[PDB]
Amino acid sequence: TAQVHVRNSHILEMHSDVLFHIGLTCSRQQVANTFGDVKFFITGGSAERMTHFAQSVAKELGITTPYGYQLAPIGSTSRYTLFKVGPVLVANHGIGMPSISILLHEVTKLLEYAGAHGATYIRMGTSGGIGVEPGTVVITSEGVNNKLESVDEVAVLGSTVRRPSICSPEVREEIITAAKEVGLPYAVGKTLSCNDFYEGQGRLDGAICEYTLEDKMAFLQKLADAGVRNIEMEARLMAGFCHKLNIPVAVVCVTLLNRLNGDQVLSSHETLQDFERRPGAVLLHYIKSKVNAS
Amino acid sequence: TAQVHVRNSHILEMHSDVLFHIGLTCSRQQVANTFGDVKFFITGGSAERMTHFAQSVAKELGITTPYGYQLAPIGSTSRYTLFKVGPVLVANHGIGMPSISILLHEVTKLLEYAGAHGATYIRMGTSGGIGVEPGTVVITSEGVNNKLESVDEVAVLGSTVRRPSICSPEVREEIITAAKEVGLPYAVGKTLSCNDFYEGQGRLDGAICEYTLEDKMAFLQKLADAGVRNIEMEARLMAGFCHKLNIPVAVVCVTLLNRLNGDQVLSSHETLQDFERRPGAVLLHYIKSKVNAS
Repeated sequence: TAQVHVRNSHILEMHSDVLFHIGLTCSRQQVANTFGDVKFFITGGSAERMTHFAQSVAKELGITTPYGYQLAPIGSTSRYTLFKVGPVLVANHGIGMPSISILLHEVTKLLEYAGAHGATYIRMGTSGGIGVEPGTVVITSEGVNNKLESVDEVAVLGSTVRRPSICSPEVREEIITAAKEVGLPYAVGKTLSCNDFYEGQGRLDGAICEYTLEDKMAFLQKLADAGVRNIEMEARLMAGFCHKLNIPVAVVCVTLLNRLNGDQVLSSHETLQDFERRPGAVLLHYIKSKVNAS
Repeated sequence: TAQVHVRNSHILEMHSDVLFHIGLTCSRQQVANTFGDVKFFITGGSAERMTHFAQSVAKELGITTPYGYQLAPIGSTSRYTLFKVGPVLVANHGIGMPSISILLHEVTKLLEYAGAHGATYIRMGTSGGIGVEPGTVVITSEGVNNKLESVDEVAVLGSTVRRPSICSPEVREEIITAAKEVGLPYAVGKTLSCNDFYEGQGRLDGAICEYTLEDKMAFLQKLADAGVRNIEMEARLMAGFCHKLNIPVAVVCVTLLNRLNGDQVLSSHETLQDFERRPGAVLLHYIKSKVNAS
């Protein structure tokens, strides 16, 4: 219906394409037949997760088998580890915007060559919540920055303020997929996707602190009153790009606290451990349910 | 003589400070007795390049042993990975400025509590090389943004313009050691730190492209005329994170490319590896050339 468009012409005018960071080249693996069937991309923080989820989303549809399976397919940078289970492309992506833009840049063409039409790209990860007790899966509406507006900025030799819608109907299908289970609170809200974990995020335990709590309260509570329900680092970008690759994006991010009470956490180890496994638990069944019905 | 200064008041009024990305904490591992030695931090992107260096500095000073040493010292995230050999603290950072600031902020907490005075901090990586034959190890002067301005901008809930100079004493001592290793090009200059690998850099093979060749080399040629000799995406935050909290900064990068004449490279696979090892060979050289000199 619609296929992975890349607004790049000069790819046409190239004998051969190499994707440095994953370890992939063209005129070696055949993109059409290798990668053309994958209807869901899905990325996460650390190949300590997306490896697991590439085993779980293999468990749900039944691509599961007793042998040593789903061996990591991408390399070059040990930063990017990949798998391929069925139509699913489970791909970790490091920390923060620039890490996640490469993966998303070289996954776009990685599909375009494959010719992918139907591929949903969803970010699983973690975050901190504003106004949202621990364990709630704040799906993303837009990608705000530091001025509570739905725009990430992309210097290109110069400017480029790119929008960051998350993909309504898709979000509706994730929402309809954690309301089709009921075991965890699954609400929606805008995200402050930030570039500095310590100062950007309000926090009071970095190494360059020129504000207090009375003034981190203001911001956070201005994040809340402005639309923002969830704090992380990769997602504005991750909605600028996919909205301008004709690729439906979404972010699925357990909040690991409500920073209206603090800056470090309270529940013991076992509590964080289910929370942490809920974005995939809802992303993997959300997925099986698009593989059942397709 | 010169300790590691943390610019945070609330760090004193704190019971136990955890480091969420190193899994470290300060109420298990005695920082002083463990981490008081270190007088250099060395970093890069992948784990298989920093492990190669950490098992490399240990045979270059004469503390190596034949059993399974150099075992990873920080988990929680698999993204980051570090080993401590002698007075060296090697740690991978991954990609972007966002990742590298997370390693830097808790490290400089970890090194402050340790009472470490002397801890130079060094980066070692890859970069496209404006106006430099493939392989010249550009040693960074200043880390400028998209308008050639030696300032890095920080989000601080809406706030601070930090600078980005590399420590001039260690720069000399890292150019003063590879004409002590005279078998590899060793130039100095400025560098641009771009939050996005295609359009920030300005490359004709991504997905979201608005500019031609003619408009590509207009930008690189005017960055050359400024002092930019190479392009990677971690250094402006690395340069400024160091200057602030007092750290002596250096960025020692090989170039793979000359972007005035391409966006993809030309020489063999065996030609890049030896180029890919020109950061460490200078670094461990300049490390030992102090380790002996103390």
